[PDB]
Amino acid sequence: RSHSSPASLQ
Amino acid sequence: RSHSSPASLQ
Amino acid sequence: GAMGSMERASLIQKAKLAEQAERYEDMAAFMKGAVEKGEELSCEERNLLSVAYKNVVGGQRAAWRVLSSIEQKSNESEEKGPEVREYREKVETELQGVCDTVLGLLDSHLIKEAGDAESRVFYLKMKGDYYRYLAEVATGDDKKRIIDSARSAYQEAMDISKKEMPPTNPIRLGLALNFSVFHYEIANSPEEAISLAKTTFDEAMADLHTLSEDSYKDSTLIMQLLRDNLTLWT
Amino acid sequence: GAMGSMERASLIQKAKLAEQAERYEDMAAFMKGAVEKGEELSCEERNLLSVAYKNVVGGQRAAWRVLSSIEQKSNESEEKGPEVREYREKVETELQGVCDTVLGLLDSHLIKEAGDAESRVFYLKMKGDYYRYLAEVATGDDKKRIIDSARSAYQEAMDISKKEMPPTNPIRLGLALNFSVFHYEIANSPEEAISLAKTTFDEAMADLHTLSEDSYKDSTLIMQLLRDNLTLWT
Ligand SMILES: O=C(Nc1ccccc1)OC[C@@]12CCCC[C@H]1NCCC2
Ligand SMILES: O=C(Nc1ccccc1)OC[C@@]12CCCC[C@H]1NCCC2
Ligand SMILES: [Mg+2]
Ligand SMILES: [Mg+2]
Ligand SMILES: [Mg+2]
Ligand SMILES: [Mg+2]
Ligand SMILES: [Mg+2]
Ligand SMILES: [Mg+2]
Repeated sequence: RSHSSPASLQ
Repeated sequence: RSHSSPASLQ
Repeated sequence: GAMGSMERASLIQKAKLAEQAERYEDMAAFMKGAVEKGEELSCEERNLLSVAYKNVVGGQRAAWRVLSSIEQKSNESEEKGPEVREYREKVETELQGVCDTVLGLLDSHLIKEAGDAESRVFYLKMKGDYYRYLAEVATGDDKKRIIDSARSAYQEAMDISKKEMPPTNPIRLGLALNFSVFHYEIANSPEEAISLAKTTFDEAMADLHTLSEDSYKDSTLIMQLLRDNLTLWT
Repeated sequence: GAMGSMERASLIQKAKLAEQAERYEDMAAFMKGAVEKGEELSCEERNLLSVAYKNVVGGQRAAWRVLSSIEQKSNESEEKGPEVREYREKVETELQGVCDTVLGLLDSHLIKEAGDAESRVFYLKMKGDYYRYLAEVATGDDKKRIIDSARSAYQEAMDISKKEMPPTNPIRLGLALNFSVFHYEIANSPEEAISLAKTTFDEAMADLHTLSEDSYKDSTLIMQLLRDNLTLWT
């Protein structure tokens, strides 16, 4: 698969 | 704490 | 909603406690309750909402992949009955229910009240993400429409982010990362995925010089994921 | 029970799938359904039952410890309201409910139908374990009775195991290990814990010579835990 974003974003 | 048994036992 | 009697601030406090305790189903229930109070969410609260549901759906996605793999192997040799399909379907239906819940919160009424770029992009990205998770398990006559719903949400978020946010903004970066994953994994568009990841990375690189040390750390963390995907994809 | 319409064999099959998918709440529900069919459980089925509930209660115990630590710190300095206590109580009540469910299955009617040493000791050990987990969170006027219920179940299991099983039997070893943990962590009897762990370990050592390679691996794995505890405790 592929890497997606972490849930928390600043 | 302390180590206890694994759930599966033969 | 079972959280109707709990104060908004108490729901937020308990969501943070649930996170510390790794009780993500509780965390999601508390954050759903907070959303249902009807007030807009702050940045920190939007992040709590996302952490909670991402962890819940993450466990379901991991389980679905295990079960789907077993099911596909069982069709390659001994007949084992309906149980693998049934249990994969059970997990799938629960996963779809969580995605529908998140999409429902976004539609009633988080997105329509979100006027600032940071909130609106965050929620439209989330909408794309939860349609993407639905697309991962979709197979019937609605799969194309689910894929297009993800694409449309991501595209609206992209259009706003490019106009309103610097290229290093972590929300903008995470959105572009996830839209690139959509292209590669869902839409059978690996070239689009690669091009988006490359352009996103290079435009962010060129804007790092404007950032403080702390912001630099936030942005480069997401940039590394773009690079990790480019390495997998090329 | 919501599993009343599912075949026993299908419940067992789905419990195994749930284990592979790390869906331990599902696994426990499937195994509860299997128990409620009223037939005795095989060795493999008893192990599935234990794995399922041990993982469920394990997540609850870990969460309870996190919350209890936060609660104790909040009483050492700013007042934060009732939320930490409330949420610790919520997790505690759920944990107690799981333990009560397991104890209910043992009492209705697994123990009373268990005639062979391997099954009866396994279930009495489980009874001790789930009373021990209740004792970990107990504070009121019933704590002493909960502790004594754990002790009584462990002692009955010990008495049978010493008469009916070799010292290397993994069930016997795991029981002695857990009873030693009860002594150290619950009953404020560290010397009893140390003595039990030492005698259990040495008597098992002396019986290893009777075992095949595979049985040796099973027994020495539990013996290593006895040793690990002795290192922590001395
Ligand atoms: O993480 C870092 N560096 C760093 C972070 C925090 C503190 C100190 C240094 O940048 C990662 C990336 C973008 C920026 C230049 C380096 C580059 N390397 C390939 C991937 C993207
Ligand atoms: O695990 C092993 N050895 C082993 C296992 C599997 C295959 C090969 C070797 O024994 C652990 C223990 C008991 C038996 C003698 C060694 C001793 N060492 C301290 C702890 C208890
Ligand atoms: Mg065959
Ligand atoms: Mg607004
Ligand atoms: Mg970041
Ligand atoms: Mg003060
Ligand atoms: Mg019998
Ligand atoms: Mg073993």
